[PDB]
Formats: sequence, structure tokens, C-alpha cells
Amino acid sequence: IVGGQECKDGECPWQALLINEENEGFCGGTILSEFYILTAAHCLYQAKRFKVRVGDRNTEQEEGGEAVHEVEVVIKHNRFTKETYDFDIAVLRLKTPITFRMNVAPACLPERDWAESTLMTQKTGIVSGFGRTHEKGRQSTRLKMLEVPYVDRNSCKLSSSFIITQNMFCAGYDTKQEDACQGDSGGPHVTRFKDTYFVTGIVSWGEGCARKGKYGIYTKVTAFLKWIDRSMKT
Amino acid sequence: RKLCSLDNGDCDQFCHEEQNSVVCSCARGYTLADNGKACIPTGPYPCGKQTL
Ligand SMILES: C[C@@H](C(=O)N1CCOCC1)N1CC[C@H](NS(=O)(=O)c2n[nH]c(-c3ccc(Cl)s3)n2)C1=O
Ligand SMILES: [Ca+2]
Repeated sequence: IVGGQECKDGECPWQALLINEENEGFCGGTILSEFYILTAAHCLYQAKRFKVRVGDRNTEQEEGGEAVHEVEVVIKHNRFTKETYDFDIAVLRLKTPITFRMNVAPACLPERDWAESTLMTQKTGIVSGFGRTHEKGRQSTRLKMLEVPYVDRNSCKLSSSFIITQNMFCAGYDTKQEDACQGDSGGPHVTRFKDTYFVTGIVSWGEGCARKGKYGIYTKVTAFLKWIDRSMKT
Repeated sequence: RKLCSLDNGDCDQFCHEEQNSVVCSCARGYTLADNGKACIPTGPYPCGKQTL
């Protein structure tokens, strides 16, 4: 996250961190239930073997609530393509269930129509992660969050050098120095409604981080709600 | 602005228009209250709530 603020105690409890063999975070995820994590499909090709960490806000300290979980089943969308990052979505089934506690809790999955007319028409959503704090920097050791305005669909296609499919939406700022960034991929985009936070996006891609005239590109979770549902049923 | 378009039909979470009336529902792990509008968590750590 470029800009924004640190997630304070209990503020981003649905954040997950995909960690490689060296225990280094390379992507985020969203806690959906005690057994399921939502992430980006392109994140799967970033490590050979990886586990999922939850309840962590500061990767340098051990604040008692953190917990590593092995992945049992990887369920990648069969239509994912590295060419355009269309269908950039995957669900992970863990071997052991997550214990909810302070800093560890699921985000809500919304219903499609209500989400599209009610959540995605709000002014902003919230993205969070342990990604880079600047385009050229190193991963954050602190979990960060950032309010990102939803971006007009036409404006977004016009700004992009790459195709924006209907399985994607844009969020961020035209010129302001705030945006998701590398390492934040796979992480949550959530939208608040009456103090309840609903999953609305997955951090997917961007041309750099916080560039002028460029926005963040997110997987449109409302397009995959039945798919997610099916994936969690088995 | 009528029904669900008017302040989310007074619903806490999901709103649907059915036979010209508002119908509220809630995410998994919540139960719809007696007023048919509020959503009550069934247990601890309901989805979507910051842990404070
Ligand atoms: C342009 C894009 C890219 O590789 N694409 C090819 C596939 O089709 C989609 C576009 N790209 C360059 C590398 C980059 N990966 S990254 O370094 O992990 C990264 N940089 N910025 C970002 C994000 C900024 C805002 C969001 Cl949201 S993700 N991710 C990324 O997505
Ligand atoms: Ca820690």
C-alpha cells in the first residue's frame, strides 16, 4: 500500500498473507470462513509451496494471535489467463480451520444484485495488505489499509494500456499518491455498509503503483459469487 | 426513490423488492430480527465486523 494508514488493532481482521518457504509474504488473501481463503489466481504462480498466515499485523513482532495454516486444496478459476489477468480468482481450502479471535475474522460475501447496486455505487472501498509502500521499495512489515474511490468504468478503460474486462473494476486515484502495489496482490477489497464490511474485490494488477492517470485493477467479486459458493461447497 | 432505493428499504444488509414490497435478508452467520430488518449475529466473530 502506497499512502493510507496502518491497520490498527482489530481493523482488518479478514486479511490473510500467503507466505513462501522462506516465510516471506508474497501475496494477500481474504478470510471467507474457517476453511476458506479468497485470493488471486496469478498469485498461485508466485511460489511453489506456500502456506497462509492470519492474525498478523507486524511481521517483525509476535503478538500472540498469528497462525500459519497449510493449504489442502487449491481451486483456481479454469479460465484464468496470464495474458490479460482475466478471471484472476482462486479459493484455498485449508487443512485445519481458522480460529476467529481479535485480528482474525471473516469478511462477508454479499449477494450479487444488492452488491452491484448498493456496495459498488458507494463512493469508496478499502484495500489492504503488506505490499510495497512505494513502487520501487520493499514490502511493508506493517499491515496497511487505504480507502480507494470507485472509478467510473469509462474513465478506467480510457486510462489503461491493457484491456479491462467485465470481470474487473478500477479503484484508486488519478494523481494522488495512494494505491495498492506489488505484494498486495490477492488481498482484500472490501466495502463498508452500516459498519459491516463486504468482499467486493481482489487486488489484481496495475501499471506500476500510484502513477498519474493510472488506477488499481481489481477482480470483480460480484462476477464470481456463484463460483465462490460452489468452490466452498466442496 | 422507493422501496430498496429509499435508504436500502430500512434493511441492515441485503434488500430485495418482491411483489412491490421490501424484503430484507442477511449474510451467513446472521439472523433476521423480528422487525424483519435488523441482522443479528448468530455467534461470535460474525463476518464483516472489525474485532474491537
Ligand atoms: C501491467 C501488469 C501486467 O503484467 N499485465 C499483464 C497481464 O494482463 C494484465 C496486465 N503488471 C505489471 C507487473 C505488475 N505486477 S506487480 O508488480 O505485482 C504490481 N504492480 N502494481 C500493482 C498493483 C497496483 C494497484 C493494484 Cl490494485 S495491483 N501490482 C502488473 O500487474
Ligand atoms: Ca506479528
